[PDB]
Amino acid sequence: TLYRVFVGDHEKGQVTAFDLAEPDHRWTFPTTGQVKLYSVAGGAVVAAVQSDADTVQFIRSGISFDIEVGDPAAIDASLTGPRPFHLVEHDGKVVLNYDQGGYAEILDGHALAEGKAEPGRFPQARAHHGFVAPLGGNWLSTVASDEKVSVPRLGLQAFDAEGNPAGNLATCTGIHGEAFSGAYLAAGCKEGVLTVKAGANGSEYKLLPYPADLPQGVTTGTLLGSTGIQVFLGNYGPDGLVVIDPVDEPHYRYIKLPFRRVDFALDPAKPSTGYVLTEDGSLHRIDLLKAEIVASAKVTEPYSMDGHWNDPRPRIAMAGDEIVVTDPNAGLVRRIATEDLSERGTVPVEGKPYNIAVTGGSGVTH
Amino acid sequence: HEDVTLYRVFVGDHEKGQVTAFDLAEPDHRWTFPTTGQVKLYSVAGGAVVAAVQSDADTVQFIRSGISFHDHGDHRDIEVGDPAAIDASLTGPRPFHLVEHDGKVVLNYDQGGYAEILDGHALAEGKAEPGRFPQARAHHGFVAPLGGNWLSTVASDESVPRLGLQAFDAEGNPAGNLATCTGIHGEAFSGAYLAAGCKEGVLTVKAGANGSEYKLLPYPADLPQGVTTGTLLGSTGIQVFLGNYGPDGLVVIDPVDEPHYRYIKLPFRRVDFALDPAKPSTGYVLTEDGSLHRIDLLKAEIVASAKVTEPYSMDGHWNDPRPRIAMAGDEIVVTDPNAGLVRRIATEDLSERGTVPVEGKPYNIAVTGGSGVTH
Amino acid sequence: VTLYRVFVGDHEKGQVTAFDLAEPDHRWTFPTTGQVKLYSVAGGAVVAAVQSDADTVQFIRSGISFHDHHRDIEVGDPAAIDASLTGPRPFHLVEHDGKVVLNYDQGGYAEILDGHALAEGKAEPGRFPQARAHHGFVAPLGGNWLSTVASDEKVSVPRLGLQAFDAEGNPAGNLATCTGIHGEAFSGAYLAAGCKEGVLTVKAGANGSEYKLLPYPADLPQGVTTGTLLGSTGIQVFLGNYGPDGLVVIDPVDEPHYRYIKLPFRRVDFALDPAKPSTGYVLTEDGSLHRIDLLKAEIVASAKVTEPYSMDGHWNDPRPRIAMAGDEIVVTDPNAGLVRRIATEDLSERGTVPVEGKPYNIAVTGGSGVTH
Amino acid sequence: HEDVTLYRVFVGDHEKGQVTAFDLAEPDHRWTFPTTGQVKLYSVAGGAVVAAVQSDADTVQFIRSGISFHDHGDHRDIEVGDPAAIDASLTGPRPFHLVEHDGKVVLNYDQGGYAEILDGHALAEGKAEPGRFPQARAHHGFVAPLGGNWLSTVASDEKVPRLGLQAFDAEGNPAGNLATCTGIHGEAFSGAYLAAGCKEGVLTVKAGANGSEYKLLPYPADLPQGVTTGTLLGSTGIQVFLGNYGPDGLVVIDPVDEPHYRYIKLPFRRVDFALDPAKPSTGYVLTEDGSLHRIDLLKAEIVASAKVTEPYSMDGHWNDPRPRIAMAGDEIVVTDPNAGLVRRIATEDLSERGTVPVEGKPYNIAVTGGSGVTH
Ligand SMILES: [Zn+2]
Ligand SMILES: [Zn+2]
Ligand SMILES: [Zn+2]
Ligand SMILES: [Zn+2]
Ligand SMILES: [Zn+2]
Ligand SMILES: [Zn+2]
Ligand SMILES: [Zn+2]
Ligand SMILES: [Zn+2]
Repeated sequence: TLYRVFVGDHEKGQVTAFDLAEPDHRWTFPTTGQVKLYSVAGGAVVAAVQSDADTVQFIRSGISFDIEVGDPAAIDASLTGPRPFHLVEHDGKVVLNYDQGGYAEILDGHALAEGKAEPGRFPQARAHHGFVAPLGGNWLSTVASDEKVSVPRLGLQAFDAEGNPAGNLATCTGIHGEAFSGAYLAAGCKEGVLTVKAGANGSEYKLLPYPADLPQGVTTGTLLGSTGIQVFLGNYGPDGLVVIDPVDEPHYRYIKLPFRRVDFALDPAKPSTGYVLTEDGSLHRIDLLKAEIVASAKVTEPYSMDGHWNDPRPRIAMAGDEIVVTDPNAGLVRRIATEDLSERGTVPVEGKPYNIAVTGGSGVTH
Repeated sequence: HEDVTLYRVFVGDHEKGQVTAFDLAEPDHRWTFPTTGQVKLYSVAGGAVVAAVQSDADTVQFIRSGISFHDHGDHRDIEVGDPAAIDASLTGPRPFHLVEHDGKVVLNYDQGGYAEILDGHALAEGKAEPGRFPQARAHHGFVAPLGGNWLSTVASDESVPRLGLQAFDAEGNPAGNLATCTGIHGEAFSGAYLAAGCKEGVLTVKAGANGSEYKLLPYPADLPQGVTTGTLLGSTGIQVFLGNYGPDGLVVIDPVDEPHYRYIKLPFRRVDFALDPAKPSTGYVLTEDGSLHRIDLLKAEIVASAKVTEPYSMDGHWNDPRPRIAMAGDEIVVTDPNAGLVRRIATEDLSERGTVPVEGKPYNIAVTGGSGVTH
Repeated sequence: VTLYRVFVGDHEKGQVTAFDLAEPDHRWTFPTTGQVKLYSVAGGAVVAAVQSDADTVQFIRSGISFHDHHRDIEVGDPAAIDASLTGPRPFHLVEHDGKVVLNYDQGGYAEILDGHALAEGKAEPGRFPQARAHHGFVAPLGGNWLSTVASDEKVSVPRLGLQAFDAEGNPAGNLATCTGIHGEAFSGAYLAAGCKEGVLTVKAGANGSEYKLLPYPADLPQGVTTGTLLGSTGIQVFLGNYGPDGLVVIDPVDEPHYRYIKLPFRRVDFALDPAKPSTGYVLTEDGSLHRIDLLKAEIVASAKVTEPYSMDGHWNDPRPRIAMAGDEIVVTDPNAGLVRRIATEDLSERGTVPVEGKPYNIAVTGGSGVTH
Repeated sequence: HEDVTLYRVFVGDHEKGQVTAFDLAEPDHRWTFPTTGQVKLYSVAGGAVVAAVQSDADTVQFIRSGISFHDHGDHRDIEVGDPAAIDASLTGPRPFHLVEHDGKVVLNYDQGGYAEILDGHALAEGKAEPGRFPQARAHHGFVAPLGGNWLSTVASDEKVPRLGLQAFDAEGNPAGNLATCTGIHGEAFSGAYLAAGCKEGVLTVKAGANGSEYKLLPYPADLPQGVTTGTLLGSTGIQVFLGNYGPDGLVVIDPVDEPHYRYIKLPFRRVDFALDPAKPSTGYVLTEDGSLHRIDLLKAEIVASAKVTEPYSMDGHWNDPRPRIAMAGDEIVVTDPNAGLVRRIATEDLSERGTVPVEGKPYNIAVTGGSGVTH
């Protein structure tokens, strides 16, 4: 097996890649600005969205799945536009929201994997901080209000390729955050969590309103979907999580955090578990079956969640039986064992390592 | 539709039986309430009620804020009217420490051997008739609601020495064994925990399935010797306590994991402190040189300081006229008794945004209000 | 029980008089090789009597000891320690981190004693080597030994500054400039020392000694320096002289680092009040004692306690010396043959203690504790 | 007929009484001048003279530039020779702020209770003969020529608060009423206006037929509270001032039209700033992280940034060794005390075009010269 870690800097436009098992096998790729990294097209491509720099660039991992392995390589075709931000990949498509452009860009995943980045433009009625998700042959876009001044958002709506409605608007006030699991897309709302099921008889919309038992005045705005069981992990305020079952009641099981959340991830190698890093520097194992934190260990120094959302703070990603955690002030990436959260080693990375993504896995060569 | 923010500050005098209230952002909107004697002030019932404990004068009076928040509600409604006295007192021998939790306000009568229980919601609707909680003996203690029980301090048989803490029923019948906490003093809630200061360390109790779960956190041998934690604050945002440790120290207390204590050495002796609920990884401590310091609770260190008053030496009596601080959103309000004013300090950078004149020697302070929605 | 025991040296004879403050007829006399400068050491269990002119350092057991099990006090008669140190011109004494360190001005080394061993009656020193003999000091800090360092001028020895060493004199970092370095004290996290350029501060750091010079502000009187420092034990602040007729309250952390106090006459002696750490006391050459508010950096009360003792002439002429004993200041009065007791509360004279000779240097041991 | 450009930079040491001069484009053409103490440098008399005010050393000395320009109908001719000390010096108790206007150079003696008035032309021909302007009381102030009057700051009596600004004749006889400007500090000219910083806002004055015309620009309520403008630059292009507003803010101040204020939040605290006379509305500000930022004065925003020095925290005393900046045509020159150099930064793109080594810890800076004609 081969995991290749891709680490961004907090300030410089730079992506560092290294083989997890031999960090001396390393590469550097230049970018226009600060990167937020996404493993896409099955891990054959890393997308480096640079919101502040109106740019999106791509890097070949280049691990393709049998597994074929070569050195990573930049894709020179890039993308430019006004504040690309949220990236959604589903049904073989990568979709990029341009927050200050009022449109999204649709890329074919296979085409990216062969080094081509020629997008089709999806029009939106108004520019805003949104996303566009492929589902059931439609493009499900967030929809802003026409009310003037940060743009208020009304909900989610299915559209065709030309940006004409393919279904009615589903109310989801302030819609934010999205994930897929099983047959379901989920998105965070002021009223609860909106689910859409790609079903045999078409798309099924159902809002799951927040139960009265949940803390008041706070919402789910960030979602992860398990790849193994049909369940979502969402935040619920800065100091809580909800395990969300989209099918049966009760839809929500709340988990109280003792410090505020810095980042989290679900373990694709152990689909009934995830990890959450909190501002005291502790990484916690989440048992999705029990809906509780079941183990913790301090892995970084504290990083207060007070201040600005994009300040330098640790980011996490999964790589096999390890969690990789960037530590910007320490200039390094820490490797934590999923088995018992022991520290297996560190990897020096120059500068302030910030965002992170992982590609690869286990395969056959013959 | 407007988000409305409105903080109303309540200031007691060091000598006069007087509470001054004013709108923080509009200090000419102000009111004065007479009291029997020197007040110690507490915001209770979500800020709908200010309790004015007057220990030396054996009474507690209440003032309606009257800023109240109500859940419509996909959100929070704010209702604003003039403050107004509640005519109904509580009366007794030297009430002192006040505890609010699980919707109850509880007052300890140091010279009476009982505490009085008031319902928070009933106070906010203007009623102050308490239910009595009997104690085996009079002492300087407290009674805290927890897990359906009443956790009271307990005196010895011999200032009255105190043995520890114990869970009781409403009639004062024991609901569990005494938890040793010698000289028990100071208390606060954070996350799942009640904490109280002891001679041996800090006692924690959490509501458990078989009742309250007690655990003593012993003071490490590293800590300066001969001094203890006797005053505690609990964060409402994260699960952590801040206590003093001697006159010139603080401890950040983690109730869960080791290390339970992280010591912060203050450069001058402590006058007052407060935690910032709007920025829960931070607090503020005022020291006797007149400096206000921002506390990083996560790293347990002082991270910024500025001189905000003239010095107020900690030599002399604990109740001499000295500043008191309270939080009001993105400001700390600091009373300055000798100057006749309350100072407004920005939490962002510790700059002084302005001052508010208050007659006399403004002493104790409490804050009501916040942010909400109208219609 | 509270018990303060005063130790008074003579200006000429090698003699220390000890007496219980509350009953001065409970007294003892100890001979010494020569004129003493007295230091309360090992928490008050031991008095060190440095005799610079006589190449000797002798010790006297207090003997008041506190067994911080609140705190227990044990009281017995004071007693000489028979083991003494001898060497060329011992002078400045520093106590910190359980170590008492003596600088031999004409020996080019210092002697390190363990405070605990002294309190149990043993005086076996270790030798700290220096590059060159000079009037300096050696201070423990963060596992290192911060020694003053002389120049190679020829040949009073000019001094370059302060430098960290290990116990054998191997350098642990570069020398920090502090020209004519003189005076030292600890308060809070800081060591401070006086320089021509200002006051050098040093903190124990993760990677070793962390130096920071505070240069004298231009608003301060010119041509004069801080050469004598006291450090508070209850707050983090230093009191230094600044010239013969000024004081500076020194904040090692924030600006302003210096706050000047003009004295009405030149300074004879000063001390900080450990029982009231925001206050100190300064005696001026007119014979007045002044209370210093360290927080406000000002004199807040004055009273005449002795006849004048001009600061003209030699620095070691017979002059009053002061020390704290609970709620009193004790003031030697060499010409009157007395120790005067001054109440800190209101600076009135609570009494006198007649002593043989010309009482000069003074130190206080004891305090308050519990008995059973 | 030849267009010649030649800038001559003058740099003071932070410690030594020393001014270094060098031709910007050929730094090996350089000169050194001794002074009594630490200098603050001012280009005066069209750049023919550098004034070296030494506040701590109770001295002011002058250096002939000596690059001078001479009007020539269509254009200016440039005259170039070596610089040279002016032998006449001035002494007095703490000379500090210097104002030049209407051909007069005026120096405020902070601890003397007067200012000295010098004629620019006499200075340019090498004479330092001051005229006396008396003040009611010594203070940290300034005296500005305007409309035939002398506008002096005015202190209180007491025993120092400053009350405002007042117009006088040359004898110190009041020519108008006191204009309130509490704590008045900082001044600049732009167009018809003198401006000065106040606790209440920014005071502006224009020369009118009935004497000085005052109008205070009160700080808008939207601005951060409790902080002030105390340092002002006057634009030669649009008619606007650039002031600080707190340690980490700027305001573009329009004395004629609303909005009178446009606020700029700096990412770190301000070290120094300057306006670019080659452009109608561009300035430069150096912040404590070592970044130089280009300010668009009409949009009131930072439009470009680059790191130019190591960090120099604004913690500590204002007069500690820190970079200072000045304009030289299409470059900014930045002193770098720790690096021992002056850095040349291109205004077009903020790149480092070169450095010039200077002895010691280069601190304050002034620039003389420019573009002119030779025949
Ligand atoms: Zn195969
Ligand atoms: Zn977002
Ligand atoms: Zn509502
Ligand atoms: Zn109490
Ligand atoms: Zn005992
Ligand atoms: Zn000496
Ligand atoms: Zn010409
Ligand atoms: Zn000034």
